[PDB]
Amino acid sequence: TTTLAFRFQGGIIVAVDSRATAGNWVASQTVKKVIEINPFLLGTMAGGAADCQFWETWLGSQCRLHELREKERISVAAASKILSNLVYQYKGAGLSMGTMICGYTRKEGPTIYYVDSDGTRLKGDIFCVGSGQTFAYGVLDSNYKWDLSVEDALYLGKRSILAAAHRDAYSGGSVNLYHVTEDGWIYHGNHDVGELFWKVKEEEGSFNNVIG
Amino acid sequence: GSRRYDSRTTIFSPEGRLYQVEYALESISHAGTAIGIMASDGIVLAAERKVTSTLLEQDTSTEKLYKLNDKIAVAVAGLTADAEILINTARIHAQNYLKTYNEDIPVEILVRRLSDIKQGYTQHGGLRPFGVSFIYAGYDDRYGYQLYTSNPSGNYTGWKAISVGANTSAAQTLLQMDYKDDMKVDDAIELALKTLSKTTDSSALTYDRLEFATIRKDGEVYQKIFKPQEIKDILVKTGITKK
Amino acid sequence: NNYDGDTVTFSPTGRLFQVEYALEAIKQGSVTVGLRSNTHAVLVALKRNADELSSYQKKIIKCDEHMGLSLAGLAPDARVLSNYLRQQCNYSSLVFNRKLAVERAGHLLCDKAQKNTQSYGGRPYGVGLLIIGYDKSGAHLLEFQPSGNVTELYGTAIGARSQGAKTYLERTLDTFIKIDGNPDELIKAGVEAISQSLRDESLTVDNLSIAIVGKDTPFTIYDGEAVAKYI
Amino acid sequence: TDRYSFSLTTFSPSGKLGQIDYALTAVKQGVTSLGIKATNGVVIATEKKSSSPLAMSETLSKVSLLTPDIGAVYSGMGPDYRVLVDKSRKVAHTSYKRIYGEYPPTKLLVSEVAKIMQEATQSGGVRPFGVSLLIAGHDEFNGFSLYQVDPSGSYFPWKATAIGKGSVAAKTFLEKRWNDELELEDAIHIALLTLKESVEGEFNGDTIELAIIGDENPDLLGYTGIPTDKGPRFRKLTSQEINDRLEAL
Amino acid sequence: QFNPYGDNGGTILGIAGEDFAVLAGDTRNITDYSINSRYEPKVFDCGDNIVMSANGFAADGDALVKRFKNSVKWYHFDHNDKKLSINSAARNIQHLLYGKRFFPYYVHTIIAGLDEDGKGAVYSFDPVGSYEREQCRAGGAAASLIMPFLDNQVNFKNQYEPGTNGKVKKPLKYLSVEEVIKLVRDSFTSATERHIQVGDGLEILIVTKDGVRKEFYELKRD
Amino acid sequence: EYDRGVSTFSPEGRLFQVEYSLEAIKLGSTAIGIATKEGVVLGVEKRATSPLLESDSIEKIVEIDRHIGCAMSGLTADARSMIEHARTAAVTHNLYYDEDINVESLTQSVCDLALRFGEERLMSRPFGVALLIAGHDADDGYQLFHAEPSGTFYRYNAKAIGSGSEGAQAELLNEWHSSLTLKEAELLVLKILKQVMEEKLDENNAQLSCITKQDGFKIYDNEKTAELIKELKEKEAAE
Amino acid sequence: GYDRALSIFSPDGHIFQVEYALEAVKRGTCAVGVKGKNCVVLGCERRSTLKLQDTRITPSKVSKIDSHVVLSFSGLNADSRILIEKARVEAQSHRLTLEDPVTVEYLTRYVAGVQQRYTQSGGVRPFGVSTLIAGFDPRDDEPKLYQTEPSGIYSSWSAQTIGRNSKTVREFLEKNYDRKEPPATVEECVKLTVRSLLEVVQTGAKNIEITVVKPDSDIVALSSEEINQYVTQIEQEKQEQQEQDK
Amino acid sequence: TQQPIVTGTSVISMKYDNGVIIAADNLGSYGSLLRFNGVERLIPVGDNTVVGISGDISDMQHIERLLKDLVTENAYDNPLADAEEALEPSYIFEYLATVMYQRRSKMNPLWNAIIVAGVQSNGDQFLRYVNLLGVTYSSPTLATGFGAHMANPLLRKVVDRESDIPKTTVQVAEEAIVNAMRVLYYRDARSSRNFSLAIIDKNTGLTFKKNLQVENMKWDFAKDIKGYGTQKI
Ligand SMILES: C/C=C\NC(=O)[C@H]1NC(=O)[C@H](CC(N)=O)NC(=O)[C@@H](NC(=O)C(=O)[C@H](C)CC)Cc2ccc(O)c(c2)-c2cccc3c2NC(=O)[C@@]3(O)[C@@H]1O
Ligand SMILES: [Mg+2]
Ligand SMILES: [Mg+2]
Repeated sequence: TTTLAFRFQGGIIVAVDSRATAGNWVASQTVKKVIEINPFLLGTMAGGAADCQFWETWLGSQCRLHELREKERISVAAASKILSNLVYQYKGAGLSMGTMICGYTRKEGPTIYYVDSDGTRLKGDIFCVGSGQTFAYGVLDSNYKWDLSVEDALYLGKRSILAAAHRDAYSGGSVNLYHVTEDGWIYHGNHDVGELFWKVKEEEGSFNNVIG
Repeated sequence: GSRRYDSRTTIFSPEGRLYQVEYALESISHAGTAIGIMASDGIVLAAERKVTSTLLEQDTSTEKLYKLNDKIAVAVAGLTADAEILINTARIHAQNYLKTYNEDIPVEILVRRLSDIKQGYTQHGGLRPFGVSFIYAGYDDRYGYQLYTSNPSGNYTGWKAISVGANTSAAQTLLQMDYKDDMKVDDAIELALKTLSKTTDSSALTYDRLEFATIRKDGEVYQKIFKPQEIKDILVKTGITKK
Repeated sequence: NNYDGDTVTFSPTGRLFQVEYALEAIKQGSVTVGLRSNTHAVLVALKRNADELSSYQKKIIKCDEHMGLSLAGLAPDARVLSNYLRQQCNYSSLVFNRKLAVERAGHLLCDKAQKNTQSYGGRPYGVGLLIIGYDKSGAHLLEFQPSGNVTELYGTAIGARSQGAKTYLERTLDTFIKIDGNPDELIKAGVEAISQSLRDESLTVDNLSIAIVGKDTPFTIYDGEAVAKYI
Repeated sequence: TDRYSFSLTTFSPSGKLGQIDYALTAVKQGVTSLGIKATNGVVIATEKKSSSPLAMSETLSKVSLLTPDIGAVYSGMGPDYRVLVDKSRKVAHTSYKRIYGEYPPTKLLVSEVAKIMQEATQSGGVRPFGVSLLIAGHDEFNGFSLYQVDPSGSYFPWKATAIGKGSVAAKTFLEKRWNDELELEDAIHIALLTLKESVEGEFNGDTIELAIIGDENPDLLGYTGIPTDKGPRFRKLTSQEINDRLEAL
Repeated sequence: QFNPYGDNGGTILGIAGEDFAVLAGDTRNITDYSINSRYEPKVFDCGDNIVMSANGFAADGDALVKRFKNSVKWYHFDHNDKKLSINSAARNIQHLLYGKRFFPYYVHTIIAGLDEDGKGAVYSFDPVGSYEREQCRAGGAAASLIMPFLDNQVNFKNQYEPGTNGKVKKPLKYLSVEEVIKLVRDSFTSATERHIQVGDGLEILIVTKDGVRKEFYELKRD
Repeated sequence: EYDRGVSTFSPEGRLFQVEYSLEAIKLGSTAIGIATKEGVVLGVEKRATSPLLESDSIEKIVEIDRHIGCAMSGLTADARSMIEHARTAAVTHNLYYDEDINVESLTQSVCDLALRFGEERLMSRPFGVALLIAGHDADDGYQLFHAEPSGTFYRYNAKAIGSGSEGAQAELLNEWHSSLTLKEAELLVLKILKQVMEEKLDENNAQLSCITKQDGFKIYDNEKTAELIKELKEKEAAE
Repeated sequence: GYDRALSIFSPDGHIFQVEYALEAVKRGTCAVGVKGKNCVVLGCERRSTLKLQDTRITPSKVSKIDSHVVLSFSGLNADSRILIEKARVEAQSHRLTLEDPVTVEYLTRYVAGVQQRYTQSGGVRPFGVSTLIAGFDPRDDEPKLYQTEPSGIYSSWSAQTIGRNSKTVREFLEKNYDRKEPPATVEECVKLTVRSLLEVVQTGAKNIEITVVKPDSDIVALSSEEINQYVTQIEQEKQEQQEQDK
Repeated sequence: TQQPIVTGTSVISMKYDNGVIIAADNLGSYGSLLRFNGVERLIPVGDNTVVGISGDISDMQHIERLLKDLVTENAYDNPLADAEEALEPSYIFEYLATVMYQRRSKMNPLWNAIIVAGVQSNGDQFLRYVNLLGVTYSSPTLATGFGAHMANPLLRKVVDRESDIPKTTVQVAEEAIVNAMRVLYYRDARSSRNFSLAIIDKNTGLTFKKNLQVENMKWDFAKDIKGYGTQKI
């Protein structure tokens, strides 16, 4: 599993893989690791599959409850801290989840939080979580710029997920890409890693070690 | 079943008053008179023993003035046993604050705790309120010397000089007449003694019917509970009695 | 008089008054009739509307694929009791793979109501029930009163003007008890029984509800146009 | 279950607490019991009025031991006194001895029983105790002491007093006869005279109970070998001793 | 020393079609190297055109199936006899499984039916409730033996158009009910050939817009 | 006095506190709901006590969910817990079944709380407020329900509760038909509210809202309600 | 274990305990709140009975719940502390779980919910306190003023008074408070507050206690000298009006 | 129960044209010690159900008491306890299976393997299994312990499928059961020569045979076995 999210001038870019494995056996490659909490908040599913999916859907329910109670969109910090307090109440019980809650509000702007099963809640600009976090971190930290266009930032997230899927054995399947602006999130397609690899190799002049 | 026997202590009258609170205040009205006066350099508490007998051992008797803390004392008016229950709770709360913050408890915090206990007894539980009125005399480094008063209603207030128990109206009028903001602790002693001797339903004010306390002052306060001989001495000195 | 404040107080004549007040609450409810042959069991109920803009309060509840009941009186208490009966049928089917006997259901309802008719702070239930079922013994019809009295009958009726339907069933007992293997005839007999309890009203598709259970016939409810053939 | 969670003793519009005054009245209608404090001990005494001459009065003790140095007498309802003496005997250990390794002081044991009685006057579903207690004790730091505990939960230290039917007259006789230079035998004699004044029937060592908190009796300790551990001070006088001091008079 | 879990073997497979769904499973129930039964079905019809199987620990599987049937019963009771949509059933099963997150139902769950648009649908659940809708999914002992085969013959993976030199992939199509039945039987025969815990019999439940039907086929008993 | 049980049955077979809460509701403000095949409209009389009160803070129409709205009449403070429970039940059914809760199911779940009173599974008194729960679901389309503190709920094509309920109900009974449109329902609610209100109905002492399958539950801002009031005045002055 | 239903309905539809708590509020000292263009002012009457009180330690009528919101009350002082403590605890909890201080409406809603629960629970009497909660939402300069009633009803007000003689002060405000032109400067708002109190206080400025709230947590209580200066200006203007009429 | 003490060995059961047959040895083993004989492990419930319990004998007695209490409770307020509303084998099974799965889920199971065999009211043959894990399976042949390993092949040679049940006679099934008991006595160290056998026939009823013994044993060839390889005398 490889999940990444970074904020730039155009908003927030989120990019995840789709591979779920039980050891050496890939259980699935159609997994949706971006959980649409609500039309304005997204979550990344890295760690325990059921843990992340169930608790982020519960987070979405709690966000809807907050909006019904206060007649106002819940802040990214508020939802991230709700999830953090929940997982801290379940600390030591065996949950394993490293997720990023990403949102674009009027009060906070673009905001990304990293929440882990150990209770750590960290507001950040560039976050990569998963078995292949190192590869995406390398690619992003090398080619990151706040002045990136929406197109260039989307491509950078996709390419980082591609590098992770290539090198990491536990990351792969397909790339899910989301772009979050203040008006909400926009899905930018599911890209099969098998074909994306050849496309990027031919167009970019990269992956020269691989022969094709 | 038992609904037929419930007195419903925590209910409002049609006028918007707590029945049991008013009745406890009426009960305390028959109790002894306790007066606190806070001067610029100390605090004085003076109370009249309603229970009086020639065989009453007054040396070991303490029915009106109790020590909550080395910095805080209380004058009691009303049911002594309810007062002692609340005093035990107050001592425990003061020591808990001391253990928590390693600083002596401020007076208002303890007063508010006791008053909230009283209030809780007037809003839930269906139990009778404590028939006790407290005059707190305390010292802390924030507000200096402090005089507070609390009644069964759960309300607490701050005073320069205050009186609880019997004939509180005449005592308060006399205090307002003779009190001065600049007066010293000995002047407060004299004023309290004269107010007691002029508001007592008894024939005369004697040492057997009196309890006295002074919180005085180095960087240390002294809480002195007057002994019967000291009480007779201060009575014959202030001119109330002859020896 | 002075003995009607609680259900924990006995009148000098040995009467629990709150229970009688609940029974009176039932009497002022709508009319529902039940009748059964050897093969089927039918509940016919007349729903009542607040006005012409309101709906008709449902009077028949499905408890299990083999047992249901019609209510007369407080709908909340009826829902509570029907939910308890659903729970008991569910427990029987899950722990013993066994359809709950109608007689045992009546016993459970009786004890459940008695729990409320003897303790302080608890009010007796305010609804009468007519339970139809088909267990291994055959078709069964029970009448349950919040006094805790449950009685098995070939036919009965509760609510307003129920005595007319009851007398009709008494007269037509030997007739309807032999209507075996013909659902529509028993349905028409029940419709006639409930009509024997109408005064200034006429049965319409909107105010009539029917429920049928029996051999090879699960507890099914007919409302709206489904009852047009029986009017 | 106990649905009586509300208080049964409430304030009347007159300010009086009804059940407390009624229990005090029931105390006033009880058999007289007195206490007298001297310079070398305290004495408590009461009349042993029995229900039937067939009943054995020795099996019913109105003067009970609370701690080895603290005893108590009562006036009022016997069963209330029994339950209070049991509670006091247990609270002496639980709230002092088991914490400090020593027997509680007279003042603190009196305060604990007074707290019990105050809770009885304030808690839900309970009537105040229909007794008034005279507790005589001795501790090392406060010396000898005599306390009175009323149904309201209040307590007072007394040089000498009495409670019950002939309470007023007994108190008057004690006010006239007491002084701060009395020996234990003098206090016993004064108590016997006051009881003879307060009794109409027979007056002998078999119809009156009398105990003393005096010196230490090591013969009643039960073991020898620990010099620091001395005998108990509480001792109930035998019928023979009471009859001897009565024939002396 | 008491191990509250056990393995009963078995293999189940669910394939979703355009206007149908199919959930099949072997009828063999085993324990260690012995056979407990040759016909203990694990693919159950739960009503509302929803077939369910929970393969693995047979006790936990039966418990979960019973609880889901009870949930469907109470759903009909409480919500005006409303039909339970397959996605609603999947979410309810996720919650049922995650309820025992720390005492998991040692079973892989697969349900099949028709969605609200009338299309075939299959949902898969891990022991703790992670759920996903998929075209084809196999679970159990021979899962690792069947899932790749499906990828080659259901989703046409690694299959490119002949003569295009791998430029154009194979055009995906919706397999007929007969084709998915052929594929299921071949998968289960191969599993019986290469897996010792699969055999005896294969039971297929076919969910169409007309309801649920059954198809039984004998398998090798070795 | 307070010497009988709060769950006591009257000799006529009714609960005392339930009837008394119904009286309390009769002493409440007006709330009128009308359901049509295009949506359900809810209007309430704000009934401000003093001119210094900011009429915006009178929220007597609340949102249970995007597809379920609720208007209150009576002791509106008692309705806070009811609205909270309704919202929680809606979102919990969504979390459990990945679907919107049916309107009738929500109304039944709310009514289930009514008779949970007496002398910690009980409360002191029944609610002193009636509810008009409007909504839309795929099963029964657009629905309007009246929920009383008696645990009983009824589906009305049009229902008025509160002070002046009798006349408003009669007007609804005479003016409602199965082909009514949304704007017609808005104008009818406005007219009946203006008829029953002691004060002159404007956009500040009245509040409008609707529930549509498309846009959901929308509370009308004061400007749109004022324009509808002007339309109603033009319709009445020319009829 | 004490679950006696004290707040129950009457045959006419009333809950007499709530109405008696309202009467207890009526017996309390007068308090008023007024909205300016950039501030909110809370005024409160002090008991002119005894002059022996200690003004340094006696609890003031205006209490801070958070650095940006204050709450005044009329009614039983004992019941007010319970609400103030619960409100402060909930404000801190909302700061802890939301990383954003409470809005005035949210705190008002919490207090109203507490009061409504106390009007519908067994063995519990309703609060004999009616409160005015005033402040500014975080990162917002718009004034906020709300009122809570023992029945649990809460509502926003441009200006409102609760306590003894509240009808007179409310009439004064309804006459002298222009919604179109609210008191622009703080001085105008404090002057209007003192004028509202002077119609009932009658004794002097020592009874009137004033607190001012301005955005970004600018809460300050005016000293008795400043209040007396305001009262003196108002009395001089009153004499000028009486002499111009002539 | 976390560790069995006194244990009961195998239980065997099969179906035949008119009903079911179950059997079990009468041995209570205290580990490796053959401590108790004459311990009946077949519990009849009514006239249509027999429960064969293998495992911890204390839990077996607990289940005996539970079955007796279930009969007593079904007799309560049931005028039809003699007919339609009598305890069916399926009811008794489902109850025992629920109890076993609950005890497993509470981490304190009943260390037993239970086989419920009987005839329903409609004449159908009911044969099912449960264990300490709550696992339930039904087959024409069912056995516990060494039974499941050795008796199951022999019994399945008679009824490999359901279609073989109508063809199997009561004599064939009883002979197969006796042969399986003899084989277990041959190759089971915790077996007993004394056993009990129940036959539930939809026509004949419940036939319960106690004190049976394994007969016709072949031991003569043991005289020719000498040494372990090279020895001759
Ligand atoms: C999916 C996107 C990101 N998440 C993953 O990708 C991770 N989980 C999975 O794949 C599969 C899903 C599947 N259908 O296979 N989860 C299980 O199997 C379940 N295990 C079980 O039931 C068991 O205890 C049995 C032994 C298995 C039959 C759920 C579970 C339970 C406890 C855990 O501590 C984890 C998962 C866990 C946590 C952190 C990372 C990982 C985990 N588990 C791993 O296997 C992984 O390593 C993988 O990375
Ligand atoms: Mg095989
Ligand atoms: Mg084999």
